[PDB]
Amino acid sequence: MTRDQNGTWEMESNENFEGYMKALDIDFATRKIAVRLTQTKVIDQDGDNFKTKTTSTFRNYDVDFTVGVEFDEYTKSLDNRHVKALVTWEGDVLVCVQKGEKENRGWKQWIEGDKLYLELTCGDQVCRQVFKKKL
Ligand SMILES: CCCCC/C=C\C/C=C\CCCCCCCC(=O)OC(CO)CO
Repeated sequence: MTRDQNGTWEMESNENFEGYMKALDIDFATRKIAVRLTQTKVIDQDGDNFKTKTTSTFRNYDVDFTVGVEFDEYTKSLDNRHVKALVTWEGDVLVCVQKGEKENRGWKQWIEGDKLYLELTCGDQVCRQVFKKKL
């Protein structure tokens, strides 16, 4: 019973964000700034309805979805691609498949203890992020 991801979450680790960005074809100059940043994630969740904001000093990215309902996602100001996205529950893990021109693109997000874990995948690259809840 850990599906409730509501809150504001502050990044404490970001493993292989470089490789994930390179797999998305983010240019070197953009990666050079992006890899340095602490990200914050704000999740406003009402059951299966999610409104999410991921923020930093350099880029912000909002994505809203209902679990089980495919949607068009445009990764504006990130890699600027259009995908068909579907978020599902696997147990209490939120699983997103982003179908489009990059193979094996998606993410998984879940709560463990007082941490929010986010694993971002593109191709053969996995980025593992951990966030600590803000009080
Ligand atoms: C927004 C801050 C970025 C800081 C770096 C800036 C520029 C580097 C460009 C591209 C990298 C791709 C990043 C992908 C991040 C997706 C975040 C996402 O979709 O999370 C899901 C799960 O939480 C949303 O519900």
